[PDB]
Amino acid sequence: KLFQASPSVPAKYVEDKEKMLSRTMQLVELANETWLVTGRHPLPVITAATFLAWQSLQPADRLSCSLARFCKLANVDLPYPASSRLQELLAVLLRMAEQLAWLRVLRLDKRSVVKHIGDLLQHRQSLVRSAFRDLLLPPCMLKSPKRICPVPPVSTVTGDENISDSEIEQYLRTPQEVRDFQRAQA
Amino acid sequence: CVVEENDPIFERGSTTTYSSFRKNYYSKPWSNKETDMFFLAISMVGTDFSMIGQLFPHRARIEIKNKFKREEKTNGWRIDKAFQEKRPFDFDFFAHLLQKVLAEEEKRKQK
Amino acid sequence: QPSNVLSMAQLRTLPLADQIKILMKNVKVMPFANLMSLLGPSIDSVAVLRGIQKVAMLVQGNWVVKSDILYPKDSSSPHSGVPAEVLCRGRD
Amino acid sequence: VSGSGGCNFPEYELPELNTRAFHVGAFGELWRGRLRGAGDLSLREPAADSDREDAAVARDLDCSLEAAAELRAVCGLDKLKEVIPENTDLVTLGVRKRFLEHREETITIDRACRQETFVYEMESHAIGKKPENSADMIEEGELILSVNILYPVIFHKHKEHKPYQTMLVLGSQKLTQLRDSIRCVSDLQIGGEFSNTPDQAPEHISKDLYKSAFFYFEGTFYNDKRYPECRDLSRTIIEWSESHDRGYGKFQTARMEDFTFNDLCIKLGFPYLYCHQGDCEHVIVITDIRLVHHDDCLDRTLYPLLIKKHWLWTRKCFVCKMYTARWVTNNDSFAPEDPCFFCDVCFRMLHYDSEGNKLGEFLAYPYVDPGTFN
Amino acid sequence: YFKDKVTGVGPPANEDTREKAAQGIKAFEELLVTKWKNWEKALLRKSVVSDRLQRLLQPKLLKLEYLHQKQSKVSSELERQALEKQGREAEKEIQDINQLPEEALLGNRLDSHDWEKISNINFEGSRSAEEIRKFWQNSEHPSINKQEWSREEEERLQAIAAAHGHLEWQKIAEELGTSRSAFQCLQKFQQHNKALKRKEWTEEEDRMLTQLVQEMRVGSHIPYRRIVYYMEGRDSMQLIYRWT
Amino acid sequence: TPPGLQTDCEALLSRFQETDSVRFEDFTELWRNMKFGTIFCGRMRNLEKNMFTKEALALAWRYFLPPYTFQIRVGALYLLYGLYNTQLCQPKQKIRVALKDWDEVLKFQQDLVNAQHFDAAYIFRKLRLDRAFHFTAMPKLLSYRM
Repeated sequence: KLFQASPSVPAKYVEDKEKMLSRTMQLVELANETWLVTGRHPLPVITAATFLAWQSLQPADRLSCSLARFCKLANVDLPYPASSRLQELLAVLLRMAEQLAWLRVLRLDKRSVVKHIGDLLQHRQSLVRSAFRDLLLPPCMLKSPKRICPVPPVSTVTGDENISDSEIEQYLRTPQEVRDFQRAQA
Repeated sequence: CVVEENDPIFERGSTTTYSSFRKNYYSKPWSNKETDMFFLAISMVGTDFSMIGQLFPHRARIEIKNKFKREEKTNGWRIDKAFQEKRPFDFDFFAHLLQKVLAEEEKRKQK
Repeated sequence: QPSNVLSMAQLRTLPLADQIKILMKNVKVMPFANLMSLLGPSIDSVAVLRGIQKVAMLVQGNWVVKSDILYPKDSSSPHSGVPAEVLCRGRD
Repeated sequence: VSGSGGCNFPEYELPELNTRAFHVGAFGELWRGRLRGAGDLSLREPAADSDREDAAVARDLDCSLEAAAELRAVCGLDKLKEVIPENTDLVTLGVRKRFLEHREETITIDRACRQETFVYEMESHAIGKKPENSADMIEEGELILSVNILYPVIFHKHKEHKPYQTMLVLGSQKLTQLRDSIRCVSDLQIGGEFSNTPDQAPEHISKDLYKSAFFYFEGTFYNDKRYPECRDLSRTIIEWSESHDRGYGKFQTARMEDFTFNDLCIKLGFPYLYCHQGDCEHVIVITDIRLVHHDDCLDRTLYPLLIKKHWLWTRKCFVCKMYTARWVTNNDSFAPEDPCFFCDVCFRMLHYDSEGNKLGEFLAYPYVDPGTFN
Repeated sequence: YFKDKVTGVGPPANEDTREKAAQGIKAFEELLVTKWKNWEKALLRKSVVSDRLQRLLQPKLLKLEYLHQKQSKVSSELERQALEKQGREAEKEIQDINQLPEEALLGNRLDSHDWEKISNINFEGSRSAEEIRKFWQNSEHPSINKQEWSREEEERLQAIAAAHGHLEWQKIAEELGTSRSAFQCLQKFQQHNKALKRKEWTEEEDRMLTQLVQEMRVGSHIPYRRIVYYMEGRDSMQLIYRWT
Repeated sequence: TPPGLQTDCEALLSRFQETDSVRFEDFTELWRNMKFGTIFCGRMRNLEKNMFTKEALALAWRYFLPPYTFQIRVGALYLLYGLYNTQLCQPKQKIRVALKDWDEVLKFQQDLVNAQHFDAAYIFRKLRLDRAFHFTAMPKLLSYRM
């Protein structure tokens, strides 16, 4: 409902539908080319993209807000992982902002990177190429795994016919244990 | 006809709904002494999930099953160590230990 | 319980600043003598003057409505489609 | 519709913070019926006096004809000791010694109350003020209402809105008097542009160009229609209240030339609002209300007194720093910032030659300093 | 809850507010001028250098992208080598622009810069476009001599002001050769000037002083600032003697 | 509220409780020992002393609340009477009485006049003759800014 200046939303949050749609399309294309649509649900990524677009359309009066505030104002149930997805996208923006000279001199952060999102969308191809020349994976595996797929020891032996028989004596129940089991659930 | 029994609630305004597709089953967490008493109950009774669930009023059967599977996957050495040692079935002292664990968790909730 | 939709009955139930405004918008050429009769003797001449000086100009002794009053800043020419600024400049 | 819901015995809605709404006009009758209070004339006399005191007290309250209570008098007047607070063990003596020591440390003299004389002289203006004539004397039991307004924003931005003025008005007076008595620098502002001709004299201030003003008293909008040029400002506020179900009930509209302060059923201490000149807003706090006394001003028409005009810092000229500025510039060519200030002698030499020809492109507006009313 | 009684999530607006804001009756909502901060200076510097660098890099980046597209579309080997050489030249240009020191890329005081972009993006709408424009033109700029006077330029300053007639101080400051703004030197000029003070008191001004006192004096404290506002020439320091 | 006065009032309440009866003679005897009328003159008289005595009268009449015992009521009444009668400064600061407070005083004076305490009623008679009351809807003023 951000496109109409209904009394339930202040006039400062109103925006044009075409510009917001184009910005969100560019952001979701950036997410697609940066491995953010594979595996994860699309809707949280779409919400993060449209939130970043709405913030970049007016960071003067919209950077102070949050994703929960935006979802409450838009009367739309926010996805739970979306914020996390948002963070990842923000990280991507940082990995782009370090390539541009003026942005890498500005020394932006996770909050001040949205205001230049349009610039990041202007030359996104070279930015993502430089970022990938230095891929995207879940953070669980990006902890520098030194042991990848450890090889188990070859223990396919089975003895001659029987390795031992005390295992059966250990697995069977004693008469006292049987009586205790019968008394427990009598 | 009821008189002022229900309050109006706004829900599902028929817009694009997020596809949750997740049922996060609520599982009560495991404490240190709770893990120790679960291990001693396993060592005393074996791998009988029903008997363990009966003597665990604060837990569930599926929770005990998930914990046993996680233990067999992660600390198989401690699992075998507990299975090697045996201890006779205790009932009165077991209830006393249950009351002690109740008092301990009550003190923990008071903190 | 055209811009001249409001009738005299609805005209008299309005402040003078809007009454003279819509009068200059509907006629665009109005003497002060007949404007005194249209507004009514109960209204002093000084208020009518201070109001008409904001929405009209004096030309050869007659009051002509200002260009920006007839042509709002967001409207355009119904005949050519040019912006209202050029129309106001031409009328001035 | 008559007076809204309210009892003349004000119960606290929040303990020591506010009270429920009540008909303040009924106080002048309730507290005058439950208590005589007659004698608001300062008729105190400058033997026969003892005989009158006996004939009064021994018939009203006392039963014995013996003048035994006069000991009180000889203990009150005669036993009064040009004194120094010392040689006694009291805690008030201790705090007085502490104040005197803090004075002797840094305080040099007593002439440092440049902000305390306000509540002194503006109150002395209310004492000893004899009426103009016999027909203008205020009647006994008159209701007097205090108010505190918070107009400006030039004070602390990173702090609460403490420093502004306080006014006092009478109950029997009409609301139009309180309306015209409220002084606001926004009425002194002048529209138009002055860079084209600075010598052009102010033709009409915003006070006469726009006279619309209304009040807010528990959803009761009192409009003014004394002049035919003013407008009804409550025409929109009602619509935005009835366009959607916002929980606000229907608001009753009325006139100002026929309503008195008696019918104002409002709360004391509640932050009400007064609006005039389109959007000029004033936070209003009705702090205290009281019956008339023999020490208050006896002139009824001369009692819209501003009992406390808070000090205000006049904006100095940014060039010389020795004069008060009167013109605010915009789109200046040589000023360091856009909102610079200039006085007459400086605004003349800034962009005007000997003959007064406009030099360069710039905008200027007449800056009426708030110190005019302060 | 301080601004208005109706200050909900979305505040409404009346019709007369348009008439108030249309005739230029700005009274107090525009006098909220504040000082500057070091972090604000750093933000302004970063914003202006980033704007200049973006203006210098956008054509080069667009040309590099066009060359990439053309070499991806073209098939001839000689044309591919020509496009590769042109792209190498463009890359060297981008490199020498990126490795340019931060003194030549600052432009001048009146250099062409987008102030609205700096205000709404960098400053986050905390400062107006004109408020940062005028602050970067004269207040924050390396071409502004921050050194104080040596009590040797006021004489020539007042000489040129008397020879020209105190009409335009800009030309006076430019002919004086101080490398400073006119307003920065005019303050010290009028601080050293002697015409700001007054002289022996007359009798007719005593009437005005007594009228102003009997009209707006309060207790033992006299508001001498009101006397300074009404009576021209009298400062605040030695005027108190008029009632001492 | 003045901090030192909150302790001075509790200090003088000890000698007020020390009184054996409600006859006005005990206050006359205490005046020779506990001369509370020392700071009324001081070394300076200005808005400082004005606010001082205003807060003094306010916080002294505050102890006239119903929960207080009868002897404390008599002590507070006589203290306010003496403080008002010892106001030799230029302004005449009258004690501020709330509308709710004007209900207990009625039955208080009724009990005083029915108990044949002539001095207790004559004190209120003199207070009314001096017109020492500020009839307000609330005993103190407060805002929501803090």
